[PDB]
Amino acid sequence: VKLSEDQEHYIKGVWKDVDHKQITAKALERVFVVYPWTTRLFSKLQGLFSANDIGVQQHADKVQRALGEAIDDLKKVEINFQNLSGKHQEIGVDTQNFKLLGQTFMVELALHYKKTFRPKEHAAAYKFFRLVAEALSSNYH
Amino acid sequence: VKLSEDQEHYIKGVWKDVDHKQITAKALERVFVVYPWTTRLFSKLQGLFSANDIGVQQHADKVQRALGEAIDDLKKVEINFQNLSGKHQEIGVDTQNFKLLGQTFMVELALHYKKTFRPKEHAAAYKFFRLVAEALSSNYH
Amino acid sequence: VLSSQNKKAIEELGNLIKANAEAWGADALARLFELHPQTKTYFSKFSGFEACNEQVKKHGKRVMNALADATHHLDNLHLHLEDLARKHGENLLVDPHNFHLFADCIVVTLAVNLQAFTPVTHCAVDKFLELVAYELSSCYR
Amino acid sequence: VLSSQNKKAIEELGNLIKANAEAWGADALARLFELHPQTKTYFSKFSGFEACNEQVKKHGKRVMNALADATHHLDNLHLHLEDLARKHGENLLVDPHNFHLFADCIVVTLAVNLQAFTPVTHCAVDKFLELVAYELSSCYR
Ligand code: HEM
Ligand code: HEM
Ligand code: HEM
Ligand code: HEM
Repeated sequence: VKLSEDQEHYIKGVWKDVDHKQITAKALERVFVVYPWTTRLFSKLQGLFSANDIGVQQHADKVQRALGEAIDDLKKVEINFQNLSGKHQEIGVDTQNFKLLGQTFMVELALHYKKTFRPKEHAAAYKFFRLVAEALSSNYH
Repeated sequence: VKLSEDQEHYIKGVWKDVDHKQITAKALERVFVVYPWTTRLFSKLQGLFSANDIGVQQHADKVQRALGEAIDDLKKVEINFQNLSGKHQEIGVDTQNFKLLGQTFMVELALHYKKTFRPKEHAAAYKFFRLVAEALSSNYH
Repeated sequence: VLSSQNKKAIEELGNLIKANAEAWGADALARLFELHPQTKTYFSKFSGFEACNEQVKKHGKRVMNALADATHHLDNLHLHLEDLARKHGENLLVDPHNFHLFADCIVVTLAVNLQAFTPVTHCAVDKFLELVAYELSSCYR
Repeated sequence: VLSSQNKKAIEELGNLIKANAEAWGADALARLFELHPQTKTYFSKFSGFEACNEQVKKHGKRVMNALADATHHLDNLHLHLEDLARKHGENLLVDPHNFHLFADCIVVTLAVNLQAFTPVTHCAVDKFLELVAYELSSCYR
């Protein structure tokens, strides 16, 4: 997956505009509800899957930080995520779940931007989350 | 998609062992029968989809040559296939069809090698056809 | 399966789809063409692929009207979509993989246009779109 | 749907599967683990992932026996797989995407072991595996 220069600029602008932890928490709640099987390794949540629930807020903080590291250097994401990728395999995460979160994240972006989230913007966001999913899946052996 | 050194050596060896045009023709017949929708742009075949049918033999000759060009330089496949990729979009080919042919090709390799087509070999072949599908889909805009 | 709660959610949504068939249909198609360029190959007669385009608007309305009608046949979905399933699987030959791609784009169109789109509603819609995709893929082989 | 010709092909294959349940099951699983490493995450108790491994052999036999039994309930597949569908969708939480991945590996196991595996037979088997995957994904949400 490769992002064009204008696509990189679009994603950098979005990260400057949205509340990092909160939009990620909303995306997480959405993935847990729409695709229930993604809650497999989250029994510690005790059935509390709302964006404002403490457990979801804590995981959202972890995910948003990593997303920021990806956005700070979009050209070396795979290199920078090698250890994080290996860690996910150790934890036991199914790589398909990464693609599902990308889909719920795009719905949250749509709810935030509404009409300004036109086809071009949508395509840029889709590609970014594909790059992230690919980087996170690369160190699985 | 990236092939390791031993995987590149596996694919080069296979191309030295199998009959290029014939195994490709068999893979084509299999894709046309198992996944019927792939015959969309092949009305010129007149319903004759067997490996030994003239039309299938002619297309197999085109495909095998391109596969050889990919195998001759596995590290620059995407660069070398840019024009061929653009050409496929012009023709009107759905990129998903590329993945389906990869699957039928692996079945033909299994029928040829039988027990020697172990999990490692299978994985090497799978990755190669993923690389090819990706290269062929890259210049679609 | 679709629960009694899901069905009511879907029926209410069908009413909104019917009222906004052309605009929502055009938007959903524009997203499909932008994120997945290979889908443009099935509409070679088109003079453009933007939501603004008249041909995109006309096809969008037809698709959305067919989707709205289906929301009133939730108890008998297989028999209701039989004719469309035949058309796609026997004459059009659209690769079935595209039905799922389109579903993910439609969800974003809804998120951009609906006043509210909570995870629960999203789940009901996704289940409905999944059934529709399954039924439309039933007559390919 | 499965035609009368398809059903006879599937029933005959069910007999061969039953006779070779352990060996074919172990091979199919070994292929799944090698091509798609993320699937190993569901078997964290395993001491190995080769076809040679005892745990792989035991699970392989169970899976193949369940598949062989299903070939004798082609007219009533939904009710027959209901219990397994519940187990996977409510307790195991295996991402549904994996059912299709496994199907593609099983086809290769058959190609390696069967004396003949023509495109027509391949088509019948693929349709059967597609139905099984659909039924096993029916109780996730
Ligand atoms: C695509 C965006 C994702 C990013 C950037 C990401 C990032 C992270 C980070 C930074 C950690 C902490 C690692 C550590 O402890 O050293 C983590 C942990 C984890 N992630 Fe991911 N992750 C992503 C998606 C997912 C998804 C979709 C799932 C599965 C549904 C998942 C499940 C987990 C689990 C179970 C843990 C451990 C949680 C804990 O120990 O409390 N992640 N992730
Ligand atoms: C993955 C392996 C593939 C390779 C390497 C490949 C290669 C080729 C080549 C070299 C050509 C000739 C281009 C030219 O005329 O300049 C061609 C044409 C074409 N390919 Fe592909 N192709 C592949 C797969 C497919 C698949 C799976 C389909 C669709 C089912 C497809 C459909 C076509 C069609 C319709 C033409 C034009 C045929 C004609 O003009 O007679 N190709 N391909
Ligand atoms: C929600 C899914 C879909 C629905 C409900 C749907 C519905 C329809 C309907 C109602 C028609 C016109 C039938 C007629 O008047 O005879 C049609 C035509 C068509 N559909 Fe689908 N469709 C769907 C998805 C797709 C997708 C994903 C593609 C392609 C990427 C596609 C491509 C076509 C084409 C090429 C036509 C012919 C248009 C024409 O005659 O000008 N459809 N579809
Ligand atoms: C052809 C598809 C499949 C069939 C017919 C099948 C069948 C079964 C059966 C019969 C059981 C044991 C049920 C019991 O004794 O209570 C089971 C367990 C299980 N399956 Fe599936 N399965 C399929 C695919 C998958 C896939 C693709 C995965 C994962 C990548 C998977 C993972 C599991 C796990 C983790 C268990 C539990 C094993 C244990 O209890 O030790 N299954 N499956």
